[PDB]
Amino acid sequence: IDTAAKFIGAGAATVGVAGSGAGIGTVFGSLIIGYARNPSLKQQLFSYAILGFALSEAMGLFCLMVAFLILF
Amino acid sequence: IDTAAKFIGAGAATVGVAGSGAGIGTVFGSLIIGYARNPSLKQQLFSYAILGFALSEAMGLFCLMVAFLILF
Amino acid sequence: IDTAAKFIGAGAATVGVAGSGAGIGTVFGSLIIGYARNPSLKQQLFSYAILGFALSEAMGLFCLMVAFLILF
Amino acid sequence: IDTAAKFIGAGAATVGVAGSGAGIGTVFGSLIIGYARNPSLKQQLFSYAILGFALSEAMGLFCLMVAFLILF
Amino acid sequence: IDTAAKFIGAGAATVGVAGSGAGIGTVFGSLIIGYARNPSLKQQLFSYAILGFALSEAMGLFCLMVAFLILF
Amino acid sequence: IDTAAKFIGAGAATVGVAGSGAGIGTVFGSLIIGYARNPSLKQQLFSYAILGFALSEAMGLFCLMVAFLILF
Amino acid sequence: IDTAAKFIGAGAATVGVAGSGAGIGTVFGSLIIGYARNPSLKQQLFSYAILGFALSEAMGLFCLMVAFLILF
Amino acid sequence: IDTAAKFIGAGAATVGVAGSGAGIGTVFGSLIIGYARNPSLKQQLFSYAILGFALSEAMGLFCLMVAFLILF
Amino acid sequence: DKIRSILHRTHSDQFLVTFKEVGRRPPTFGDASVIALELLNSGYEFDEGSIIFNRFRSVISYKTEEKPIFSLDTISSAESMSIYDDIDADVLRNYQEYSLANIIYYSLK
Amino acid sequence: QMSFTFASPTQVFFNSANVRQVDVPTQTGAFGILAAHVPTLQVLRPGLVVVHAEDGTTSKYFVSSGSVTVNADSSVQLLAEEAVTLDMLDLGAAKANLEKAQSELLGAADEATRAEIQIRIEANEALVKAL
Amino acid sequence: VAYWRQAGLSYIRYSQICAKAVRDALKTEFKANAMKTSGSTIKIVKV
Repeated sequence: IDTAAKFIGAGAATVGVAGSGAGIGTVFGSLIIGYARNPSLKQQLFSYAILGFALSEAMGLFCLMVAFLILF
Repeated sequence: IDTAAKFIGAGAATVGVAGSGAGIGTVFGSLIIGYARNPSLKQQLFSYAILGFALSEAMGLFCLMVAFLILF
Repeated sequence: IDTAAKFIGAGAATVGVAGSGAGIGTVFGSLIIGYARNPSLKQQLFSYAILGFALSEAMGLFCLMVAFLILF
Repeated sequence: IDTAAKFIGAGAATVGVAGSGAGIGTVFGSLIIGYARNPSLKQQLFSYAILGFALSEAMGLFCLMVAFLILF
Repeated sequence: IDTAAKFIGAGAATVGVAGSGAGIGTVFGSLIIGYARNPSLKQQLFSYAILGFALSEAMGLFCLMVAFLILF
Repeated sequence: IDTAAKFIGAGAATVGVAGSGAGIGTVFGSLIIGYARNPSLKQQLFSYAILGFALSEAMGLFCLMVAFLILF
Repeated sequence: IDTAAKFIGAGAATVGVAGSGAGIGTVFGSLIIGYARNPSLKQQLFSYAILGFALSEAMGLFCLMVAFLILF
Repeated sequence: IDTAAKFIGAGAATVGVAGSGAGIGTVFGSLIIGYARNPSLKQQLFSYAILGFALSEAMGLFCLMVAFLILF
Repeated sequence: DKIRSILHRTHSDQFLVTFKEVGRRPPTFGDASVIALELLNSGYEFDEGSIIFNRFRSVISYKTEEKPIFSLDTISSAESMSIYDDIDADVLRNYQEYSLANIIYYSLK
Repeated sequence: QMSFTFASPTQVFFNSANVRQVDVPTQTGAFGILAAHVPTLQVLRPGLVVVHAEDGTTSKYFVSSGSVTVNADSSVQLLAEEAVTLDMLDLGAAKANLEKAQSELLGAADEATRAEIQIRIEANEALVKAL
Repeated sequence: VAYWRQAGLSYIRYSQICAKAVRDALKTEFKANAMKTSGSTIKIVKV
């Protein structure tokens, strides 16, 4: 109960990385269709894809902090 | 029962950050292809991206307010 | 059983806010990829964006009233 | 048992309302990009968007009825 | 256990209605952004939308009968 | 426990029908926005509509096979 | 407990096939939109659609492996 | 309590792959629709689809390591 | 008019339309548009055409030149057009119509 | 680098001029074309033309109708029936025409006349998007 | 397919009026160019 609910509770918090996983494929997907429209690749566009993968893995890092709080 | 169900129930509310993280990859991705057609980078387009991610991570901060209310 | 299941029953209803989280990113994201085609930003498009964000936080006003019913 | 798992059965039924919330944005967001091609606002596209809002929130009504079934 | 977990098993089977609800939003959205290109409203595009919302809520009737099997 | 978990396990695999029902909403959506571009409606596009809805319902018929195996 | 939680864990892993199912529709839908733009249907674009169904069913075979390991 | 909850912890941690498989369908779709607009296929763009299918599977190896941690 | 009289008697029955007052007032895109309108309003969906005119070179020298007009909208879509993407069937129906008015005006100018 | 060519029947502006990006009011909204942009043909719509020069300061123009072209090599050409600079258009007479155009719309039922008046509405309604 | 399409109008008829309303909006300093442009000298013959 005390060692049980923290072992099944740390597993439910790992379903918060399904958002950052597909959220990283979209921000890197629209940059593939964006650089297809060309040509400001280096700087502007591909420099914003880092700003879009950081605000998406911020909820991932917030979810990976929760699953590690019930694991340690 | 009163403390056990508070550790496995704060983990199910951490799956509500799956919408704030996949939604952030949609609010920035549709801004990457948006400035690709260009040209209003500073103001108008990226200004509307900030008012969109704030309305995307709001369902992540309120979901982490129902998470921390079950463990603290 | 009675008080124990009321804790892991409003936590599973808190993961319903993942639809409103990414739905607000899909709605406001389309408005950022719409005003980029220009120019009916003031009214018409951004005014309709307040009709789409309300109809997406409507499911957020019915899912957060569910978890707040199993609380007190 | 009888009173316990009925409370954790209504909560997971409220997670089925995560499709209607993200369905509401992807149906009223494609019409936010439809009038961006113009000019069928209050004609054909905005009329079918209500017929698209009804087909998606009904799958939220058929899911909230299961959540009300396991509550009364 | 027997007269308990089937009440929390019909809650998890009602989470399959997050694909029939978010599949209708994707279907009745591209037939709103596609009719914006015009002029195949009747007989073609909206006729295929009847066959688009037929294989969308088909995974939902199969998910509404799975929960109905864990109740009656 | 031995009879309880099969009921709770059948519903959990029925939540894997949320991916097949939205993957049919994307394939039939991008065919509804793939027929507006014209003109090969019969063959090519809508002939590959059933070929794209076969590999996407293949994840549902395998998931509803793991849900039926815990029931029979 | 030990012969019980294996059935309430192998079912939750089948909810990982929600990305494999909705990933097959998105990779094929944009292939149906890419071949609607013409003309390299025979190899180049639909050949890459096989290289997109494989890197999307790999996150569905690794998830079905963990479900089969907790059942047999 | 100790032997059971580790099986219902790696089961809910496999529901984090639901983003790595759908996000790969989003990036490889945007490279399937991106190469349609042409012509940088054997360089530039399809060399950015490998950098996208990795960052998406980066939350698919981080999530998979947690399901391999709760088991062994 | 000086085409309706010089090369007429020989091809009298091979006439579609005739235009007068050309060369009185300096030509405009407005004149070329009336030439464009009348062509597309006639029930003659042509496979291909060619425009023949006098290209200026200097005060004394000029040369008769042909320019082929691929203004069939069925011919607008060829294997060389497969290089191009992001087009409508009925956006070429707009471009081909206008690129016709340009070349008529150019030949007239 | 890309050679840019922009002109009207009456006046010439650019002829193979070195320019980085151009914004054009097409039918399909407003497309932006950069240095190595895809081969895409799109016809014009009454609106604003943004021509990104090589030295920080941009020149902008207004168009009635015409065509733009982007090719398999880096070269762009844009043409219009009547294109005028922001300098010479009055903001006064543009509303006088628009209000007169929205009067004939409800006073004409003929399917041929309706289109002809609405196009004039569209052109005059685009005359305030800049002035 | 727009609103002028189906109504019986071609792009040339679209472009003609589009330019006409631009000519009308001009102020009296470049109005001399309006007589130079917009030609209708052409005659229609149909036997």
